Amino acid sequence: RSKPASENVYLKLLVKLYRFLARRTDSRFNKAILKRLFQSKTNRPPISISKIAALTSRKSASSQNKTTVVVGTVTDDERMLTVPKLSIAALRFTKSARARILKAGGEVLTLDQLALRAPTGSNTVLVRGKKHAREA
Amino acid sequence: PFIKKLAANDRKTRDKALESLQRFLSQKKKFERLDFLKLWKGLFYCMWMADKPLYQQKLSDNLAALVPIVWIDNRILFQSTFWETMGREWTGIDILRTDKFYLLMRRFCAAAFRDIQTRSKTALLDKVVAEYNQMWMDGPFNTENLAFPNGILFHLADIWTEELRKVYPEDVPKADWYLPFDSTIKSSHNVVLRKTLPKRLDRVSEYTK
Amino acid sequence: VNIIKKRTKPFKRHQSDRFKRVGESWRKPRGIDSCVRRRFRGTISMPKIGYGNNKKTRYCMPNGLKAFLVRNVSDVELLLMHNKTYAAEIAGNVSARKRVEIVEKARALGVKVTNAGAKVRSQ
Amino acid sequence: TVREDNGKLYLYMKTIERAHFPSKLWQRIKLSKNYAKALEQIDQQLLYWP
Amino acid sequence: SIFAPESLLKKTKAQKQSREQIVAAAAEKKSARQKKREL
Amino acid sequence: MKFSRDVTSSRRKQRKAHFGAPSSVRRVLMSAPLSKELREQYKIRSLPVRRDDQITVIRGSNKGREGKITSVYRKKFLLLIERVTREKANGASAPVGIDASKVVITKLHLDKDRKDLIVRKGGKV
Amino acid sequence: DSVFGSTTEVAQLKKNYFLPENIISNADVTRLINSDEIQSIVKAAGPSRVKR
RNA sequence: UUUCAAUGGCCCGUCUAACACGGACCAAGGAGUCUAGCAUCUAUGCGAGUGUUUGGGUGAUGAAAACCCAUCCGCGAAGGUGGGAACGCCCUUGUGGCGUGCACCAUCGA
RNA sequence: UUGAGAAGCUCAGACGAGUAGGCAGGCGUGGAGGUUUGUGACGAAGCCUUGGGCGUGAGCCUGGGUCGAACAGCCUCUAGU
Repeated sequence: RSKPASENVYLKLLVKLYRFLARRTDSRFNKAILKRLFQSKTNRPPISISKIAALTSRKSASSQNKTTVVVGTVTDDERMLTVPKLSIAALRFTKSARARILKAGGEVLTLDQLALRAPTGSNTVLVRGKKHAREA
Repeated sequence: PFIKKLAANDRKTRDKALESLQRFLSQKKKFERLDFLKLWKGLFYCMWMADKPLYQQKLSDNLAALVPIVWIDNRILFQSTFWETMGREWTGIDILRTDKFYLLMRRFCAAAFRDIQTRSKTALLDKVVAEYNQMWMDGPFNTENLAFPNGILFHLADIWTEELRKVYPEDVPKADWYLPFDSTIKSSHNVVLRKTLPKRLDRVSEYTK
Repeated sequence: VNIIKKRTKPFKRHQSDRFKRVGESWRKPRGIDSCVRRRFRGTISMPKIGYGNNKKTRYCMPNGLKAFLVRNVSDVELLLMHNKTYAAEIAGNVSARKRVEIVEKARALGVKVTNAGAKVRSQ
Repeated sequence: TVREDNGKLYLYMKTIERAHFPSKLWQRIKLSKNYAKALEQIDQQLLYWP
Repeated sequence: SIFAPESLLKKTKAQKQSREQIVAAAAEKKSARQKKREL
Repeated sequence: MKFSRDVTSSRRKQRKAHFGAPSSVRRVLMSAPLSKELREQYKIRSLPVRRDDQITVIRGSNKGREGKITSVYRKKFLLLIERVTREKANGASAPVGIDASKVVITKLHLDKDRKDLIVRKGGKV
Repeated sequence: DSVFGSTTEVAQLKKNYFLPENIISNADVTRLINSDEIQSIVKAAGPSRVKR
């Protein structure tokens, strides 16, 4: 895969940014952020606001100042009642996720604002979503 | 009633409203931060809309010398609201316009160093730098607000010692001139902002302690 | 760079010389019975990518300037900075008056008009 | 850009800060007849441009 | 007095590090490649 | 544009109702503009063409030839004026069809009918 | 502002309309690459079109 | 271009070596199209939701367009142990150590 | 040193038959929206040509003759292509 299958000309821009950041730096983060923007919509599955709040805040709850980063859509979970002070950076946020983070929490970022906050992608988590539909 | 004229589309109207702000701001009262955050959304656009390179580099000085017009109590409030409003919307610029919002930052960082020189003749500078340092500890160099971008502080390190020397040609005395940059590289969670900040800074340890 | 052609004789569809229903534009044969498809020696050749010409001296007239259809008086104006790599070919349906004004201006831009002489008898 | 207008060559320049004003978008400088003067007048107007 | 676009100020500083850090490995290469030509 | 659903804009319907109009419609389609000296004393932009009018020809190859209308030929949509006659080979003369839209009327053949049309349609005598 | 509303506020002349947002926060991608956030960390550059 | 010289050049398509079968020639016509259903892949919009167009409202400038939408309805609806993406701190520069370990896969929980 | 249509530019190697089949980029025809301050009675389309030009090719551009009212390039949509 060498060019996104889409025609979203606000996503030729991101690829024009992270395929510059892939080759002028030594991070395999940018060679993993770029290696996901090419993937089709069924290959970038959604991930909820509860699985993100569960991934960072568990075991020792190491959630100090790391920005969760998913190249997908940050959807919502409403069975989660209280939302922790999180910070995410995805392409799309659903309008019930972006209003359930800001209501008590931190920052919602596009991968633009990520590249001006962690240009080499340090102090981050690079999560995915579950690809498993269990039959489809 | 005043700000929405500062964002006019006519330089014969924008500037005509700027000199009357000199009357409006030298008042002897108390101003609340948001009132200086709404006024600083006009002088952003008073400088965002700036055509010529021989006007915007004159407009910056007219904005720089606006600080000594502020009353003594809220003079440090007025710069704190600027560094917030020059760090809240620094990503919205493009390269054809950052070149002119760097010099506004260069002047205001230098305009701070000028006012410490003015305030140093009233009371000892050791407390004046500290409360100025306090303004640096809740504006840019605060750690907990990760949203303050790097491009501000990288340019804030390069102009820190050079426009300390510019306002103090004879000799700048010892104070906590670099204490913002030491508490920043020590615990701030922007990894590059603690790694490459010393590589940009030109700190002078001969006179500081 | 001197212009060159890998071939000069165009390709000519098989048996388009005998029959008048079959036109001369090339059509690749589709049968494996064919002598031509299996590429028997003595039969005619075929268009392949081998006969592709130089990627820099392509589209060039034998002089060296590429062509450009100028169909009005503001289509030759773009050729102001490109007078040593383009020749202003006038389009065919342009009237014999609008033609005589492209020539008098392309001549100021030093641009070669290839067929300036049409419909224009000089005195 | 540089484009003639009735015998005398002009220089047209634009900026971001006049982009939303299509009437006043392009300013103008008239270039002198002396060819070495015109090159020295393009540079002094187009300084620090790429 | 037009000053400068201070973006170009910080390219002339990063090109005092680009020049120095490779012009240093020019004498240290030319002095190095006189050892191996003999060796 | 037209804003009525009871007028037709198709070339098919309009070009059929023209060429196959009856000989009462074929009268008001053959009208002539009045001269500038009559346009101000009758206050009428145009009159339908009668026989024995007093016209001048503005367009065509028969430019400026004045006359009177001999036979208003409603079928082939053309007037026939006096003494403007293309020759024939045999020796006889042929009449030249001048379109009724080209002529300019200089003196009406005023009658009781026309006056009762003139006095109501915007003007007087 | 009542037909389309805003990005976080409902358009008043439309039930359940919120204006969309962007996959890129700054609408201009060749002016982050040249910022001070990126060109401080990047590795030493190579040349342009290389010599033969 | 016409022709000459030298050298080569089994008539095309359908078939199953030759055949056979089609071919007098020229022109214009002439053959995987529309619709419903299902599935895959991709694109977009929204996202625990999603779908305006049966209708209603509206639309003076093709008013069968565009635009807005009530009440139903359809489809859907938190265990350790090993790896392992990435990212910190390292000091054997690296190597290696050290910590957090996504998807997916094993392992024992239910 | 300007070669940033980053869908561009540039450097170096290997490779090149191809059946059923699979994939990709393009050429052309009739209509539709947008565009060319588009071409046209000083001659549009067509047609003919022992004229010239381009493309590997489907094709296109053009000179001469003929002729007499319409027609095309570009980006999309559409098919009785």
